[PDB]
Formats: sequence, C-alpha cells, structure tokens
Amino acid sequence: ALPGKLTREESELFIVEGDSAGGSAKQARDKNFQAIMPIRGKILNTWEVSSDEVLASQEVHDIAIAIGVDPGSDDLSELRYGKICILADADSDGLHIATLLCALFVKHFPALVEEGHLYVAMPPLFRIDIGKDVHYALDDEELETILKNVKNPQITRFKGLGEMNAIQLRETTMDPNTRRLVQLDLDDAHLTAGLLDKLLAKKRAADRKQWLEQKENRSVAEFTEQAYLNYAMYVIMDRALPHISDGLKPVQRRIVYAMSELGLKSSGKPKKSARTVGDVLGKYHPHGDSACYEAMVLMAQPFSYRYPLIEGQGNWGSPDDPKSFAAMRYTEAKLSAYSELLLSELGQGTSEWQDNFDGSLKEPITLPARVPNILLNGTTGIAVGMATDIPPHNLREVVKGTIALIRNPQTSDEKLAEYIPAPDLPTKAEIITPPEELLKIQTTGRGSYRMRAVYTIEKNEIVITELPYQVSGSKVITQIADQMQAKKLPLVVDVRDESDHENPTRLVIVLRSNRIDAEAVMSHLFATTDLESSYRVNLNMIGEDGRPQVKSIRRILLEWIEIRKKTVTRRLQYHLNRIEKRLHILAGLLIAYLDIDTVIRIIREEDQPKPVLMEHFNIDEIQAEAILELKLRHLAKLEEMEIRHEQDELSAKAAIIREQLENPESLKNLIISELKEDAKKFGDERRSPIVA
Amino acid sequence: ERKKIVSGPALPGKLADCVGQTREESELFIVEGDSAGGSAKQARDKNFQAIMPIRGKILNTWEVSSDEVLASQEVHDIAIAIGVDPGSDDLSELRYGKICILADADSDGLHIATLLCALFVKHFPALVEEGHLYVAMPPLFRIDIGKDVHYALDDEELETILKNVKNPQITRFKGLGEMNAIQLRETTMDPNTRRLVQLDLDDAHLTAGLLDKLLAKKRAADRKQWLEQKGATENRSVAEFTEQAYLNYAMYVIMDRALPHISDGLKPVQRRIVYAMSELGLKSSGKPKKSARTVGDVLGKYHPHGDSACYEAMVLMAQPFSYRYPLIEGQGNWGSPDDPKSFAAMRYTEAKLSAYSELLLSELGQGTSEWQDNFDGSLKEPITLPARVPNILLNGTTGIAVGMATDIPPHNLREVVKGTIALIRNPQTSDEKLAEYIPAPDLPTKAEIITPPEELLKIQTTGRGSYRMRAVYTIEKNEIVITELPYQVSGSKVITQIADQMQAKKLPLVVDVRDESDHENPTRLVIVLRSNRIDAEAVMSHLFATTDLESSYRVNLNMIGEDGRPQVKSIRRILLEWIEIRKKTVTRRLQYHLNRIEKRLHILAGLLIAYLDIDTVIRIIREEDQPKPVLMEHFNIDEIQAEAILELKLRHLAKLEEMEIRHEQDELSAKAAIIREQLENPESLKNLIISELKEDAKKFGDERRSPIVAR
DNA sequence: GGTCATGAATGACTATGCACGTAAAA
DNA sequence: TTTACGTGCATAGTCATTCATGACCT
Ligand SMILES: COc1c(N2C[C@@H]3CCCN[C@@H]3C2)c(F)cc2c(=O)c(C(=O)O)cn(C3CC3)c12
Ligand SMILES: COc1c(N2C[C@@H]3CCCN[C@@H]3C2)c(F)cc2c(=O)c(C(=O)O)cn(C3CC3)c12
Ligand SMILES: [Mg+2]
Ligand SMILES: [Mg+2]
Ligand SMILES: [Mg+2]
Ligand SMILES: [Mg+2]
Repeated sequence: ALPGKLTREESELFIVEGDSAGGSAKQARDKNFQAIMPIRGKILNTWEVSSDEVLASQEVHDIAIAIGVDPGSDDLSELRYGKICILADADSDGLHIATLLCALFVKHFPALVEEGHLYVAMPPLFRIDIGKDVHYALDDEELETILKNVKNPQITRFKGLGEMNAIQLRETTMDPNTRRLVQLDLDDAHLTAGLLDKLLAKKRAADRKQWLEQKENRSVAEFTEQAYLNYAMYVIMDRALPHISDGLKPVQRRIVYAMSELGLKSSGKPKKSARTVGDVLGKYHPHGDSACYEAMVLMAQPFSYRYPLIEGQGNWGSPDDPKSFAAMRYTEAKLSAYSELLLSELGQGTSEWQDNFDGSLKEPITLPARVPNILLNGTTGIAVGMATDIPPHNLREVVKGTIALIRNPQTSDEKLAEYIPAPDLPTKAEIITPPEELLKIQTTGRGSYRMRAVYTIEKNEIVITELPYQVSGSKVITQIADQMQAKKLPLVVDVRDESDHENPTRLVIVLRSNRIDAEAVMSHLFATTDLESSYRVNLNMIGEDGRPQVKSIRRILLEWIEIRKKTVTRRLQYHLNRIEKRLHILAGLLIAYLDIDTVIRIIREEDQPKPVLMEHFNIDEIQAEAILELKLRHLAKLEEMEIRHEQDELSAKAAIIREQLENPESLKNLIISELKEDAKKFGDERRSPIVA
Repeated sequence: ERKKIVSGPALPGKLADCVGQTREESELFIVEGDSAGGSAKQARDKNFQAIMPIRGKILNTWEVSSDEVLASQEVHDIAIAIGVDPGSDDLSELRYGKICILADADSDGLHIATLLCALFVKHFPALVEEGHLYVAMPPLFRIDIGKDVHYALDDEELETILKNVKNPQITRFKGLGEMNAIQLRETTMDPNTRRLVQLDLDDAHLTAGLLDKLLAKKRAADRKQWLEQKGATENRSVAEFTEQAYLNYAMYVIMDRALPHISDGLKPVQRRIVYAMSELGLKSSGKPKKSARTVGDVLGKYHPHGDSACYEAMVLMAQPFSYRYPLIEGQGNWGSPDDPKSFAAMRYTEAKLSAYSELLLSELGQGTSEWQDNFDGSLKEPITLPARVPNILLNGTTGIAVGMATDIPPHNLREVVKGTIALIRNPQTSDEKLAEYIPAPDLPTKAEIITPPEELLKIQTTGRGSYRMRAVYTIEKNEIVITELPYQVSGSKVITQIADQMQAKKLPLVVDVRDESDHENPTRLVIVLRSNRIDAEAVMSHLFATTDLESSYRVNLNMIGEDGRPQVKSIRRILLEWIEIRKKTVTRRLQYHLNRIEKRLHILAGLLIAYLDIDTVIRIIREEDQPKPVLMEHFNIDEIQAEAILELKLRHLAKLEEMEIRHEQDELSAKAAIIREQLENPESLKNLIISELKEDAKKFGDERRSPIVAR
C-alpha cells in the first residue's frame, strides 16, 4: 500500500526525483488533489525486463502500487490518479531519469500515455528579478527572450529541485494555473518502440555511437529522444571521458584545480579533505560530494594511480582493499609533486577559461600539462554509445617517445614501440603478452593484455610476492579457498598470507607433499584465479578537436605535441607581452629621471597634470601614470641606475623569447629540453617487467 | 573436534584476527571507529595482533545486568571476541593475551575508553583483575625538529620537548583516522616502540565506588559537585585512569560543546559555523552559496568534527520555526514546521547569513574580541563574538552536558532591549520591575503562553522552572479548527496522537481528523466530532491533557559567563552581567578606532611638515646614502614619519593633495575628540550603548508572536 | 546465454552518551 | 517508585542501478 513513502480525475500523482524534491514538493503540493512521490536514484532500465521481473525491483514496484495499475496490463480500471507527472531535475541526469521513466511506461504501461495520463512537469532553469518583477526561464532560449525587454535584473540559476523553496516550486510546476506542463503523447507504437529500443537496448549500443555523431504537447518519441540525446552527449563530453592534453575527466580537473587554489602545493602541509571537496562542489562541480571524494581517493591512491596526482594523509585504502579508505571527515590531503607537471604554468595564460556554474568565478577548461598525462596516468570510464580504458605508461618511456616524435614526426609505430613497449603498471608482476600483440594494441587502440603474478618455489609451498594490477591479495585467497570447498583442488593443504611492513605481498600456497608438481598447480591457478588477469584497452578520449576518438599510441603522442607546442607558445606570448608593456614603462620613467625637476614643477603647477606630462615629454596615457605613481624614495640616484640595468635584463630576455617564437625549430628544442627535464625530475624506472 | 550440533557464535567478522594461536603471544586492539580500524588493521603485526572496530559510543553498562549486556550488539562482539561471559570469572577460554583500548587522543576518545573500562571493571572484573586490560597511548603531536622525529603524548610533554630545543615543525594528530599506517605502527602498536599502559584493578572497593559516582544515571547530582571540586613500562589504576579520563570529557563537553557563552550566546559548533560563513563573505546582502562549502570550510579550518553533525546544527540556525531570530537564511529545502528534520541533504542546499546575524559580527574586524589559535595554528579564531544585542536570551539554547545541562527559551528582541536599556540606567531594577518588560518567552508561534505570571516570575528569578503552551482554536459546527500549534509541536504528531485514541476506542466522539493547511493558511487541523450536540469544550480541554496541544517547556538558565565558569543565572542577573560585557566590548572598539586615528594623525603631522620645505626633502633623498636618518634629524620627525614621506607618491606633490591632507587632519582630530570623551566619561558610554540598542531594536526588531494568557 | 566489475552520476537508516522533567503505570 | 520519551552535538557503513564491454562461471 506504500505507507509512509506516499474526484479521481481531479487527482494527480507527482513523481519527483529524489528525497530533496520529495520533501519540497510534498510541501509545495495542494493537499486536496495533489499526491507526491520521490523516485530515488536512477530506476532500472525496464525496456528489456519482463513485466513479472519488473515488479521485483522495489522502486519500480512502488510506482505500480501507487498508480494502482499493473505492468503489461490493460487493466487501467483501478488507476489511482488522473494525471501522472515526471518531476525531474533541470540538468541532464534529470531528464535521463525521466527517460528511464517513460521507458517503464511506454513498455509496461502503454495504456497510460495512450489514453494520455503521462505528463512531464517543466521546472524553470532560471529566475530573474527586475526590481521585484519576477520572471522564470525554462532554458537558455527563453532567458534571452526575456532579457532584451526591461532597474537592472538579477539572475538566479536553479541547479536542481532541492535548492528551490517550496513557494517557488508550487508556482512554477505544481499549481495548475501557472505550471508549465507537457502532455506527452505516445502516437504510433512502431516509431516509438523502435526508437527507444535503439536507445535502451543493452544489445544495441553500437548504433547509438553513430546516432550521436549524426544527432503544449510533445511526442513521447520526439521528447524521450530529445532528452536521451542531451544526456548522452553530456556524459561523453563532460563526465566519463578524458580530454587528451592533461588526460583528465572534469570532476578530476575540478578537484585538482580546486586543490591548487587552496594552496595545497606538495611543499606545504595537508588540509582536511572535507574542505577540498567542500570547495569543489562549492564553486566548480555541483554534484555528489561522496562521488567527488571517491574520485579524489583514486587520484591519491599509489596502487591505483601510476603517478598519483594527490598525496593523502591517513587511511586512503590498502592495496588489498582499495575501498577501505577512511571517511572524508577524517582524511587530510595535499597535491602530489607530480601534479606540478599539470599546474605550474596556469597563471601564465596557457589555457582557455570558462564562467563556472554561476558566473561568479572562472575555471580553466584544461590544464597546461608539461607531459602527456593521458598515457602515464591513463583512464577508465563508461559513457553512452562508447567508453574508454587507458593503461598507465612509464614516464621516461613515454617522454623518449615524444622526444622522438618531435624530431621525426613520421616515426613508424614499429619504431615507437621500441620506446614505449607496454603499459607500465603500479606493480612488479609481469606483463605477459607477445610483442606482436601489444604492438597491435597500440597501433589499433582496441585490444587486450594479460598480467601474471610472480612467484618462486620453496619445498611444497609456492611463494608469491607480486600480484597483477588491481588484484587484491585476499580475493585471490578467496578464489583459492572456493575451489577447496568445491573440492576442485584436492592438492592444497593451506594458504598462508604472510605479509608485512617488509613484504607488501607474500602469499604462500602450501601443496601436499614435496612430491607434487607445483608448476601445474601454479599453471592451473593462473588459468582459474586472478593470479593471471586480462585488461581492457579502449583508447577513447576527447581530443583537441573537441570530439571523442579512439586513437593510436603514436597518434596520441603526435596530437599531444601539437597541443604542447600551442601551450609553450601561449606562455612565451604571455611573458613577452608583459616584458614589453613593462620595458615601455621603464623607457618613459628614466625619461623623467633626466628632467626630474620639470616633472615636479609640472605636478605642483598644474590642475590636471597628466596631459601636461604627455605633451611635455611626449609620453602617453600609460607612462604618465607610472610616473605620477613613483614613490619619492625612487628619485634617489641609486634606485635610478637600478632601473636602467633592469632594462638590460628585460630587453635581452625579450630577444631570447621572440627568437623562440619566431623559429619553429628553436621551439622544438625548448619543448624537447622541457620534456628531458621533467622526465629527469619526476621520472622513474619500469616496474611491471615484460616477458613471454 | 567432534561433530557437535549446538555450536558457538560464528565470531564477529568485523574482527580482523591474527593467525598465531598462542594465547599469550596475542593481543587484541579495540579501536575507536572504522577509520582507525582500517589504519590499525594496516599497522598491526598480523601474526600476533588482531583488530576490532568499536563503532559509536558503546552503552553505559554500569547498571545494565550481565544478562542484558549482550543485548547491545557492539557490546556483544567484545564478549564474543575476547571469548568471555559477562559477570563470569571463566577466563579459561579467553582468546587474547592483552586487551588494548585504542582510542583517539581527544576528549571524545577518552570517553569511549571510560565506558569501555566500565564494561570491563563491572562485567569482566576477572580479566581486569588478572591485568589483561591495557590502554594504548597514541601521541597527540609529532615534532619534526631536524631529520629526527619526536612524539608527545600531550601538552605537558610538548612543553618539555620544545623548551629543550633550526626550527621545529609541530603536527597535531587530531585522531587516529588521519595517522598513517607507519606512524601508528611505530607509536601505538609495535611492542618495541609503543607506549602502552597496563590497568590494575587492585582494590575493587575504591574503584566500583568511584565509577558508580560518575556512571550512574542518578548521581548527576554528585558529578556536578565533583566537577566544581576538581577545578607496559608503567601501570595505572582503572580508577586513577577513568577518573582522569572522565573528568577531561566532562570538562570538555561542558565548556567546549553543549552550553553556550553568555556574550554572544553560542555553543562552539555554532560560533565556528557563523564565523566561517562570515569569512566566506556570505553577507546577508549577497547571494547564498552551497552548504557543503560552508561545512567544508568549517571542518577544514575551525571545528575538526563530524560534517553531518555540524551541518545539522547549521540547519537549526536556519529554521524560522526553531530559531526565534534565524542566524542563517536557508535557500531550498530546510524542513517544514510539521517535519523539522525533513531538510534536504547538504549537497543540495545553499545558504547565506541572516540579516540579523550582523548583530554578532559587524564589530569583529575592529579589535573587539579575543582571538585564539585554530587547531593547527595556521589561522586564528574569535573566542567570542561582539554581540551587539543579548543573543543568548533572544534566540536561546538547549543542550545536555555532563553533571549539568542548559535550557533557555527565546525572547522578544524589543522587550529585552527595553529590559536592558532599563538596567543600564538602573542597575537595581527589581526582577518584578524588569519582568514588567520581560514578562516571559516569545516563541516562533502565535499559540498562547498559558502559565501564571506569579509563576513565570519564579522561573526568571531562579532560572529553573517550567512553563506550558497551548494551541489556538475555534469551533465551527461540530468541527474544531486549529490554527496555532505550540513551539515545536508537529501537526502530524498531533493527528497521530489523536488517531491512537480513536484506534483504541478512547475517543469514539471523533469520526475524522483532517489536516487542512496551505500557502494562505499555515496551519489548520480540523477535528471532526460526532453529534453536533457534544461539548467540544470538553473534547478540547480533554485533549489539552492527553495530546501535545498543551505541552510543557523546560527552563534551566545554565551557561558559561564571563568568568569562564558554568552557572545558573536569573534573567535579571544575565542582563546585568551582559551589560558589563557590552560595556567592555564598546570600550575595546573605541580604543581600536582611536589608536588608528592617532597613529594616522601622527603621520599627517610629519607629512605637512615636509610640504613646507618639500624641496629640501627631495634633495636630501637624492643627496644621501640612506636618507632616513637625515630627514629625521633635519625635520625633527621619527623613524615612522620618515618612511611615510619616503612613501609619498609624486601625485601628492600637487597643491590639491596638500590642502587635502590638511582637511583629513581636521576630520580625524574631531572624530578622536568625540571618542575620548566617550571613553573618558562612563555615563556618555552608557548613552552610546543605550543608543545602539534602540537603533538595533528598530532595525531588526519585531512584535510578540505567542501571547500570554490565563487558563 | 548469463554474470561480473569498472568510476562517475543519482542520501536515509541505524545505536548510543549526557540531564532531567513529562508522562504512563506497578 | 519505576520505565519510556524527547531534546543537540558528539562518535559512517549499507543499500540499487545507468551505461559499454570483454572474460568468467557455474
Ligand atoms: C555508526 O554509528 C552511528 C550510528 N549507529 C549506527 C551504527 C551501527 C553499528 C552500531 N551502532 C552504530 C550507531 C548512527 F545511528 C548514527 C551515526 C551518525 O549519525 C554519525 C555521524 O557522523 O553523523 C556517525 N555514526 C558513527 C560514526 C559514529 C553513527
Ligand atoms: C539511497 O540512494 C542510494 C542508494 N540506494 C538508494 C536506492 C533505493 C533505496 C536504497 N536502495 C537503492 C540504493 C545507494 F545504494 C547508493 C547511493 C549512493 O551511493 C549515493 C551517493 O550520493 O553517492 C547516493 N544515494 C542516494 C541518492 C539516492 C544512494
Ligand atoms: Mg541534479
Ligand atoms: Mg555513493
Ligand atoms: Mg576523536
Ligand atoms: Mg549523524
């Protein structure tokens, strides 16, 4: 009956997204004829689930029990409500859930939208306040519509239902006599059921990819497609996929940038995690804080990140149990020194900047990597229509690669592979794939590679000291003892996890007699436990072109170098265009230092003395002021000859620079040197060796 | 051995056990909380040391019966883990050689060790007696003088280490969660370098005598008194240790947690929040900003504690229906009066400061408050706020410490500003006379205060007492319309209370209860009687004694006063004592602005002195090696005034900017005069403060909401 | 053909310290 | 008399399910 959680055509059920809007709407509603219900989290994709299974999922079950109908049942006779309304966020995840919702309907309750009982409530994206003359904007288009028409107006963005007070909620989406509200119409089944299948078919993701690259009342179909597209593109671009420059997803950059702006350089002390995350949401990334903090754990985990961006203090998980990390109220962290490579050149105008979600700040669109992080750190996420997996690589190995690629851009992949053989993982276990096939993986982006734990033999016990990337010692001990219980192995006596401060890993497997052929047991285990494991390779990522591509290893390096060339440039432009504007001021200054007396005369003698100084010395608006802002202490003969040498340095530094810009070839040497440098600073030897 | 049928309890599993089965080579660390769990589980030596999280504060078992003790799951696992039966000397099956209490080196950590000792002293004496109980002492600090580390258990040992000490960098271990495995290992776990006290239960009498005194839900009396009275290389006594430890806790939670200070009238979690909000510049005139950033900053730099706990104490200050005068203004879902705890999660909401809040904060940048080092000496925080008004009696506080608590009803601003303006002039005002001004509480509701005056005054002159409130209703036909509920009574609870009577045939005289409420009508509970002939007066003056439509309210004017000590204080007393605080605050402020005006006046002096012979000024700098001494000797002006001239921008050499700095001399000269009169003359000060109260009781004031009534 | 796991997105439950006065009962 | 309530500020692990996809698994 739904207790607690929860004429007849005058009635309307309000299905809102999440316990926030739950409380709010339940308030906002008109008690007489408006019932409320939170849909909590994303509901299951029902499009391929049997009406009978569909009710097994509780949050789904509850909707049926509420509307008083049944999945795959024409029996609308007990229908509890006149109008059923999908009350979602204004954001993407908002419309996604709605899409996931229409799906539960169109498929399992077609009858409903057929007779037209399904409505998508339309909450405002904005709220403007001219003097007191309120407006609401459902989107970007209407905002402009309203803006060219009026005191000066004051925007507020509605980043979602929970941050809207009930009074503005009722007026905009609840009370019928002001609520924007679409009557979604199914129409033909075939175009519909056809279109949504393409969309939510766990089997059909392939067409989706394409589709994207190709792509009052509204139609269920027209709408649930307009939405799901909005969704897809967002999670491809602005969530699950890295950009190539720095190799970072957005929550990833937003964290790392936020951490910079809280002054958390590696050289200093750590600061509570709550506050970093507290700032990340507060000003750049308004979503989960848990999600955030967890994405911030990964970056700080030695065993998950080949080159950590963050250095945590306290419990940040163990190699054995990554997810065992302590709550954010406990951990403190700062930045990794390796994160210098992503940030040190930020102040120096090397990056686009865009905004933040309320225009009150600006956040950088990418960071100025001094190295190609996307390959060293690598990534692993799932979007829509596509996903991405990218193996960590050795800094020094990849630097050589790029150094080579800079010099000779036609370098065969066969050659390149001689520089960057294979991923280099955070452990010492062996990467056991044939050269041939790794080269295939690299040249093709798609592929797969295997790792094998490392052992020796001692009597009737097998001694293991290295497990493969991301494999928990215990889970191995589990898998092993499972076969023992299943009695698939009658060969083993015990599995002792020795281990300590001295040996990070030390799993002893004890056979029966000093007569058994461990080789077989180990060879067997390899082919039945995680002591041997396979690893996905899908080099997808957003490229400089702003679009998602699956790229080669040589391609990725080539393209990156085009991004580093453009960066070092922006940067020299930056430094120069200051040295100029500055040498300019110096120039005019020691012009006054000649006739210093006149300047003082002109000042004491004149009302507006600025134009006098311009006419008299032939100096412009900008130099006139540098002089008027020259403290008396400066008139000293010392501090005079001092700003004459400062001209010397300045003017030489400038020549050195504009030569660098001028000459594509003396630039490459700069970038080649700046690679060779950091590979020295932050480089490390290989860990996971390569075998047969 | 054999294939038994009845089998023992599996083992807690949240126990991370050792592998070595020898009895004495073993040890169990009982660590406070899941973070310290994982970290200890890491630091420990797998072989002979097992680990087990205790999560939360375990129940106080000093009066729970051995049979009942295993009721409580968290207590169940300590018994199942050590393998021993409560109130039983049967140690013959005991799983570990040492039981080690490993808590935070904070106040709360010392409390969870006290409760733990109780559990043992009382239900496992045998164990404690055979000396199997131990207390690991994690260090509170790590000093890194050079390349050589030093650890200090507490403050005394930090004093010793640094005064013997090229610069020391100190680090506070705010608690185990944030230690790293290596550091934990070295300091608390690993035998050959760990500080580890053995606890002795050598004479039960003293001991159980003492623990009764602290841990018995009735002797709160003796605790209050006891408090006012007190303010393995080594072994200690369970009694020696738990007294030391329970006292630290009792002290801390009184002073630095539950009770408010008299000045601004806040508990620390509250003040730290509000300050943190100020420091984000979340001024009332400006836009709100995600709550998760406010709390993010609060635990980040001031209050090193739970974020939820903290966030929630923040919710309260935002709620129009619980704070008489909100200190925060909440945007988005912040609860309904009918479901106060229904508030959105913190990732959702944004909030800025109450306009009101300026009364606590406006005067902060102007040398009014003391400042103390935050918890890592990298920022400062105000010890109290410059409350312009007496917030403590306006908004009120409600809390429970140890050996005492504190309950304090909100009041009307205007009545209380009146009530003090009085006391400022007449410090002898009778309670009676003052009570004329401050008749009673003023709650965020329009329901009526139904306690006798004769009796409300006793509440005010003893600080202790009790007053009751009642809902406002009307009769229409055979239905009772209710519009005003008492302070903190939920419409729903009422409906529910009501239905329980119907449901148990105790009120067959009502056939329905409908809640009508809405935008235009805040509250309207309708009760639907049966016959129109029934006497609704009875119905209701029956309900008034069986639902919370008439509900009682606790008064206990306990707080920390200027003395830094807890007291219970008359309403009269409070305001008198508060005046002496605003006196001292206003003072402090005028000295601040003065001492800046003067320092400036001084600069202007030596300044227009140069304007005379400005040319000499220029030659002397152009002429000398270091011009400072010369200007000084030549113009007769000091090191300070010399620099000033030396930092005189050329634009100031214009005739305009000269006459200009003349005026400014005149301006200031007057201002400072007004100010020193005010300092100099006690009665002109009162006049000032008198004035500022009137201003504020105009600017942020309001009329009474809950009326006073007789029944 | 059917499961699994991967990291980013969409927070309410639950037990307990403490004082101590109201309320319902033995 | 006694036992069950409420109160705020302290001490987080658990739960479902999107989306893409290759390898177990059983
Ligand atoms: C886990 O302990 C808590 C419980 N209980 C649930 C647990 C189940 C196991 C045994 N009982 C405990 C008590 C609870 F109900 C609430 C909170 C809680 O709100 C909180 C916080 O920071 O807000 C922190 N904690 C823990 C960090 C102390 C809570
Ligand atoms: C209760 O919602 C969540 C569930 N449960 C909710 C669903 C219905 C009731 C319980 N069963 C499922 C799982 C869950 F398992 C995980 C998370 C979660 O991780 C999360 C976050 O912010 O990180 C937020 N939430 C809340 C925003 C919903 C989660
Ligand atoms: Mg949202
Ligand atoms: Mg989560
Ligand atoms: Mg603690
Ligand atoms: Mg809590």
